[PDB]
Amino acid sequence: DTICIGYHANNSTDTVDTVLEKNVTVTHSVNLLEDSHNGKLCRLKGIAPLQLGKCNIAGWLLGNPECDPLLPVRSWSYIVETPNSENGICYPGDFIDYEELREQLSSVSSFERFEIFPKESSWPNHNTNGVTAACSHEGKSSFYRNLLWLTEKEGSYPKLKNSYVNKKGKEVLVLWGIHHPPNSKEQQNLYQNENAYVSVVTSNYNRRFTPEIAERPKVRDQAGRMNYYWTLLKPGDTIIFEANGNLIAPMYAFALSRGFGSGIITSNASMHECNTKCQTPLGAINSSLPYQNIHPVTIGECPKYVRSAKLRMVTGLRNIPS
Amino acid sequence: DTICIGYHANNSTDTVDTVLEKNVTVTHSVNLLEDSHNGKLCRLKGIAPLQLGKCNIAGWLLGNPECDPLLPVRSWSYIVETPNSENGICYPGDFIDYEELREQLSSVSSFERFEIFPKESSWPNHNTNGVTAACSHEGKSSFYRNLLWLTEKEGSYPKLKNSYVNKKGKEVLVLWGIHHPPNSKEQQNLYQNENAYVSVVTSNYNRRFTPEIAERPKVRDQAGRMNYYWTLLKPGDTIIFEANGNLIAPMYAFALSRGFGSGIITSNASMHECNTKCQTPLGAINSSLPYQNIHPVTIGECPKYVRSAKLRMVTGLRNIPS
Amino acid sequence: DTICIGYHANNSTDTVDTVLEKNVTVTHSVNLLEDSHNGKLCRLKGIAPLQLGKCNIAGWLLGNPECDPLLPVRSWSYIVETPNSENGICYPGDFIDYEELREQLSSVSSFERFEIFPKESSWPNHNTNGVTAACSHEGKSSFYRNLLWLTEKEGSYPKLKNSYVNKKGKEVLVLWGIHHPPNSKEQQNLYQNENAYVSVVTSNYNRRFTPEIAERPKVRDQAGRMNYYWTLLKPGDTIIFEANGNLIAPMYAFALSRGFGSGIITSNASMHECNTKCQTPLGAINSSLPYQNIHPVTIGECPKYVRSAKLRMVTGLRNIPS
Amino acid sequence: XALEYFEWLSA
Amino acid sequence: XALEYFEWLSA
Amino acid sequence: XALEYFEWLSA
Amino acid sequence: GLFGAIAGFIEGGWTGMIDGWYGYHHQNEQGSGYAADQKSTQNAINGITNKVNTVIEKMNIQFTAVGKEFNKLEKRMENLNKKVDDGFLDIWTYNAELLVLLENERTLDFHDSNVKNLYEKVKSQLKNNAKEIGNGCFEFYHKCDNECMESVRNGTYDYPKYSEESKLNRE
Amino acid sequence: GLFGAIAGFIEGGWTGMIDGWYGYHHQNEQGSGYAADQKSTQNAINGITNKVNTVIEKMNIQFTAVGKEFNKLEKRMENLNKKVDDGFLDIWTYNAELLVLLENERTLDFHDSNVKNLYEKVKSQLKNNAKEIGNGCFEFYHKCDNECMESVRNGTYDYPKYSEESKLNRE
Amino acid sequence: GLFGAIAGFIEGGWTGMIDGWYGYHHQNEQGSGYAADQKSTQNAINGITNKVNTVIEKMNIQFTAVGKEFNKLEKRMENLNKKVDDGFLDIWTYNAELLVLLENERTLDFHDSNVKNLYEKVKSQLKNNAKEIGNGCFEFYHKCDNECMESVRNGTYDYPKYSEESKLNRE
Ligand SMILES: *[C@@H]1O[C@H](CO)[C@@H](O[C@@H]2O[C@H](CO)[C@@H](O)[C@H](O)[C@H]2NC(C)=O)[C@H](O)[C@H]1NC(C)=O
Ligand SMILES: *[C@@H]1O[C@H](CO)[C@@H](O[C@@H]2O[C@H](CO)[C@@H](O)[C@H](O)[C@H]2NC(C)=O)[C@H](O)[C@H]1NC(C)=O
Ligand SMILES: *[C@@H]1O[C@H](CO)[C@@H](O[C@@H]2O[C@H](CO)[C@@H](O)[C@H](O)[C@H]2NC(C)=O)[C@H](O)[C@H]1NC(C)=O
Ligand SMILES: *[C@@H]1O[C@H](CO)[C@@H](O)[C@H](O)[C@H]1NC(C)=O
Ligand SMILES: *[C@@H]1O[C@H](CO)[C@@H](O)[C@H](O)[C@H]1NC(C)=O
Ligand SMILES: *[C@@H]1O[C@H](CO)[C@@H](O)[C@H](O)[C@H]1NC(C)=O
Ligand SMILES: *[C@@H]1O[C@H](CO)[C@@H](O)[C@H](O)[C@H]1NC(C)=O
Ligand SMILES: *[C@@H]1O[C@H](CO)[C@@H](O)[C@H](O)[C@H]1NC(C)=O
Ligand SMILES: *[C@@H]1O[C@H](CO)[C@@H](O)[C@H](O)[C@H]1NC(C)=O
Ligand SMILES: [Cl-]
Repeated sequence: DTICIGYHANNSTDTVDTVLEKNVTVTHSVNLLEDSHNGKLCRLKGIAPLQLGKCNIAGWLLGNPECDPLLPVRSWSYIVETPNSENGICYPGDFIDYEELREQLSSVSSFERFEIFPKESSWPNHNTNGVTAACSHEGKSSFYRNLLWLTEKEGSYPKLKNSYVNKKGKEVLVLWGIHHPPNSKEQQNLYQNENAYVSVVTSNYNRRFTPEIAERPKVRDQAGRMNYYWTLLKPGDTIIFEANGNLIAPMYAFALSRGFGSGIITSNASMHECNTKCQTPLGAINSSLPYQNIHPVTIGECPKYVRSAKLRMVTGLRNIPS
Repeated sequence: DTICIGYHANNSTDTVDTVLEKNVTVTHSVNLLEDSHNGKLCRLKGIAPLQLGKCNIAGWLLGNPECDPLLPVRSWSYIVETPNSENGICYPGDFIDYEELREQLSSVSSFERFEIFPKESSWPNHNTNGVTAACSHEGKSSFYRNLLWLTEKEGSYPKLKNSYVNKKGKEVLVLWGIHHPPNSKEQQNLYQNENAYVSVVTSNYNRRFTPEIAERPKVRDQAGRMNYYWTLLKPGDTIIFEANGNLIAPMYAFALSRGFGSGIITSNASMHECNTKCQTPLGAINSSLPYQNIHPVTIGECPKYVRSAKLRMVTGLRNIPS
Repeated sequence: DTICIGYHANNSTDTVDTVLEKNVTVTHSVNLLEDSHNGKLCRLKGIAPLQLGKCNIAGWLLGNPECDPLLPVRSWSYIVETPNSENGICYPGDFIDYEELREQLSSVSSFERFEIFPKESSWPNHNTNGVTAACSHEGKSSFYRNLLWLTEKEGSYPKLKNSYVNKKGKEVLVLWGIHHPPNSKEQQNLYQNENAYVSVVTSNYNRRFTPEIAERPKVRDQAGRMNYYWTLLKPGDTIIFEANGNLIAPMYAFALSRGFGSGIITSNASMHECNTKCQTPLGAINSSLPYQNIHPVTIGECPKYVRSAKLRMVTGLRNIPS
Repeated sequence: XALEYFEWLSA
Repeated sequence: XALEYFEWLSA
Repeated sequence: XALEYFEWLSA
Repeated sequence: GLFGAIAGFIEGGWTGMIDGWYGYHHQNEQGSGYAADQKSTQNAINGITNKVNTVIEKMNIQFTAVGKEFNKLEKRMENLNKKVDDGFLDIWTYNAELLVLLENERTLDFHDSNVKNLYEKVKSQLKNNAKEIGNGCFEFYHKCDNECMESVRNGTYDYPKYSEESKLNRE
Repeated sequence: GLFGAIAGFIEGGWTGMIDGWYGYHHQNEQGSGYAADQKSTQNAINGITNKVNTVIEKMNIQFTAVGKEFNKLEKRMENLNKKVDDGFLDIWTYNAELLVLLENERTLDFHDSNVKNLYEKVKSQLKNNAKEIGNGCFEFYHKCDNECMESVRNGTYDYPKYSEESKLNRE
Repeated sequence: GLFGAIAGFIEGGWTGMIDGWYGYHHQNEQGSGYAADQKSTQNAINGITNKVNTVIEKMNIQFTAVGKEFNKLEKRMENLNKKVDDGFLDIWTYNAELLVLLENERTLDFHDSNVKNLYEKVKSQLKNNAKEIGNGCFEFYHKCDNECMESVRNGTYDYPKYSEESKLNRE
């Protein structure tokens, strides 16, 4: 008569690493590293992303005519730029503090596009019909949907002064541009004053702009430039535009709401009818495990990104069926 | 006859956590996490803080009349701003590189306020009596104690040129401002030149200022602006002021000494007769334990801040009095 | 008859620390902390550093005459500035975005110095022979080897316009300066126009420069200033210079190649005939161990820097020869 | 989390 | 630091 | 890395 | 193992014990079979459940973390920002891989300890009424029926009750 | 525990032993009482003193660390600076909580080991002059007075001196 | 040690055993000498080799890392950049020193375990054909020549072959 003390074995082929020994086959184990994704862009906590299509941030804000227009009001959980954004700034020049604007838009949850300065009504005695071939649409020369190229009318450019009081109860994002012609002949033919200036003020913003005429190497077949500027007009505050030339005026502006947990990602994937708590540029992860090796960029509630190929904890025993 | 081997138990109710088991009662233990503070602002290694009262940094440097004046020389271990600093910049405008000045003042240990440009003596043929209602004091219109609003006198504003050679043997902090009127009428009525300019140079600093006239939305009932500028004049170096209008001149400046371990905190607490080696915005900690969960902001020799609610090391045994 | 079970001892005096006990003598051990260096500047993976001699970065780029000239083409693995760089900017003024240029040069692997604007040929009707005593060489007044002080000729300074198209197939680094005289008399005597301007453009760069006349405290016996500017002209792009005064013109520019793993260090050591995989400002390390306590600055494949004085792992046993 | 490797283990 | 839990422990 | 403390240890 | 049992003086495990980690196999006249010791199995599960949950609990949820952009004159800021992303990733990759190795070591040793503790718990119950025949088994110097085997398994073995019969067979 | 002693085959501890962590209780004709084994207690204190001090020593003093400010056009720099504060705090909260758990485990196991080492040190001194009556006690096959008990406690027990008398009572 | 052997009931080590970490010394009529147990030595080396290599492997190569410069109006950026350098250095100095302490503890305990496992492996082979004379030695109740000693060393000791002779000398 005999009794024996022993331990469990089974048919598991799980392996784990330890300090003293690699590749130990064990009976029961737990994986801590998520490495799978679904290849799709998904809703995040029920809210769809803002997909910019053929545009980048700059092209959507300025109103590039090549990009399909969006509904006047959008809400989103994160913004998706495509890697091959061909449509952005179409008239060459510099977007000032562009990178800080992106960072601001990373915490915006919603916009409402609205006509801040109605076209035929805000700049009397000035031409508003200017277009260019650098910003073409359906072959024809066109212009930014959100801005307006004000030019001379009947051989004069009178000094203008317009202003907007923000009663939207949310920050308003105002964008404008400043044109720089390549020679003083075109400066006269367009704004009739060689010593033009533009002035833009709010309670807290204060900047003045001067034409800088010089020949420049052609970009998109243009020897002049157009710089672009922006400010966030606080609720109740007033923005005043004053100029006697060279101003690319605001026509449409954005009332903005703030949010949490949003972001901008660049992604090759497509939107699908799916929902997730965690989004990467490659696809959505479910978020039960503590680590993930799929992407360092994440939106939402996500595991922590690590370079590991394997993170497996043993729970059972050294498996010896011999 | 018998002998037994055993172990200690006692009346301790200390609990600790381990990897395999939570909440184990043990006989002897050590706490590593300090969680208590005294609620007071204390001296730090024997040196009192600099409390700015109703002012913020900007209001103390410019000489805001609402804040009680300080002794002409102060030494401190850290600077305390109150959360509800109502007195700061009283005439609206922008303080240029304000944030970098704060960072500089975070390593200053001492100041000596001195008259760099005596009032009635440095700007002959100019009026120095200008005041404003935005900077009021006891109801009457007033002005910054450290600056001087130079205006036209007997219908002229002659070009001025003054300079100061630093023989203090320490960095001197010079502050000045530039006024921006809302219309060219007031520009003429105050400085008599529409094309005014201000020039400020040292060995290493070089900046020129131009009035920018435009109507602006009222702030503190003012449609114009006043920008504020500063530089650190090195020992032995000379600062030259040259202007024919619009200059808000320095009257008082600060000789500065450098120190170590100082900081700026925002705090609701009061100064008491106490001394500490570690200060937080909530109160002083003693600094024997390696971790603290009281505040992430610390001055002096402090434990390391952690989010933990409990860090208790067991030294004794699993306590089994049964 | 007896048999005994035992363990190894020997004559090793290695000590290690553990958690429960310090300074345990053991039989076999491994050192993980490299603390030795050879005191020399060495080649890195076969490639020699770029040693700037008596110059700093600023003095080599501007062509300071005191520094020995380099071969027209150099390739390097890292750049060495000496701590006591006496030769840098010799004509006083500000080097704009100097720190960003250093950062750019930290990933450059090679330069080719070339005459972008041949001296006697690019600025007709202007004098090119200007020199100064602040930039002396062998006692005589001299000037930057890479720039050219253009002055008035036969009592005029005609408007100039020159340009360079980059066919080098690599970024070209163009440097120029702008002179600021202390008084309008010298502004006239040198450039014959009090309202001078300089314009510099490429496809993507756009800046305009204006003389700012003011008396300044002498530096290196000069009451005026010279600011210095740069841009990286992309392959195929054109840089246009236009001015009617005050321009310190480019004569020589740098075609640049990018590389990996390079860096700038400040070092007191000398170049020797040696090769290493890891370089510090104190000397070369071999890189077998995981940690080093020699310097936090490293170039190449290096151990990780730690403050530890000792990192010794025990492999053998507690050594008890008693 | 639960290690329910056998049903008699509890939750 | 010292764990002086009993007086005969040393310091 | 190898701990070749004795020759019969293997590499 | 550190405690000598698993893969030690008990060379292998039992595919036949399907209801627990630690247990027994017996052989008497009424028959033979396996039975697991639930009290020690449930202790081990409780400990490893806590170990696994603590490993997950120390890892906070990772909230949104996306790149920034920089212009051509902000390289130093872009390299600092890259240094911060790489540095935190270096550290968390290291922390995760090391914590799992260290806990895997201790988890195997914890099992090995539990087996041996059970073996010694049985050995001290039987004393000289049985003999260690190696490999973690005991041979009884007396007849041990199912009720006797169950008394060993649940820790109530009656040493005097069989001491005489065992003394005789032991001789 | 890992070593089977504390809360194992020695079910509980002694409120009555007030002068040390590890010790003895004896019962003979002259009386009974507790006495602690100072040599093993002092070793344990020395080890745990070093453990605690090393935990404090690896944590450098935290010198001054205060916030910075940023203007409305420096959000990216403000978010980088926040990322650096949170990242270091994430890591140090994790390091501290984990180090204490891991050391608490090893500290309990270290005690459990010390008890068992003492038990086996006594068992090997007595050999067959006494019998293990479980629960960490021994019953002598001979008379053991205070001088005899003291010889067991300080490691000088004389096995031959009582071997005959023990053989007889053992029979 | 945690397992009681090294510096425990085996007070010291053998300068005389020069060919391994763990082994044997024997004394019979043909002579005396030392011989190391290669199977346990090679296991230990394999484990510690892996431990050391894993410690080196978790530490990635450190690629180029040099300072940046800042102008007089970029102090906040310079202090952030200094905070990042110090923070990562604080953490890696801490990680390195702690990992080595923790592994040094476990490495000594691992040896102590290996010695004891070997001792118990021998004890269970001999059973009552020999007697534990303390200090990790056994005295045979029979004659054990070189062939017999070699059978103990390589785990093939024949207990019945000497059981009679041992019973007699044991009496
Ligand atoms: C880790 O261990 C596993 C288990 O032994 C190894 O996988 C086995 O390898 C052998 C040899 O080719 C095969 O006969 C078995 O069928 C494999 N098992 C399974 C489940 O496929 C594996 O090769 C080991 N890896 C390393 C790197 O040591
Ligand atoms: C941790 O353990 C302690 C000690 O057992 C628990 O505190 C005891 O809880 C019981 C049940 O309410 C009371 O009867 C005792 O009086 C408590 N002890 C003391 C000193 O107050 C405690 O509840 C446990 N906590 C957790 C989360 O398990
Ligand atoms: C660490 O241990 C070593 C080894 O015991 C100590 O070095 C010995 O110190 C004694 C006392 O002075 C000398 O007699 C020996 O000759 C030393 N050994 C050697 C190899 O030099 C050392 O002092 C200890 N250090 C600490 C801080 O405890
Ligand atoms: C183990 O065996 C069972 C059959 O009882 C089977 O269902 C299961 O898939 C097997 N596991 C593996 C990993 O093959
Ligand atoms: C998505 O974008 C990447 C660029 O990172 C590209 O290499 C990849 O091929 C794209 N996917 C497909 C399916 O083309
Ligand atoms: C333990 O008992 C003592 C009385 O000897 C008492 O002084 C002490 O306060 C008690 N400890 C606790 C935690 O109650
Ligand atoms: C101190 O300031 C805080 C603001 O952070 C405020 O909420 C708190 O109420 C203040 N303390 C008192 C006593 O009012
Ligand atoms: C140990 O002894 C040997 C002689 O066999 C000698 O070669 C070696 O240097 C000694 N080691 C030390 C550390 O002294
Ligand atoms: C090298 O430079 C350092 C400055 O950090 C200086 O203190 C040191 O003396 C120099 N070396 C020599 C040999 O002078
Ligand atoms: Cl451990």
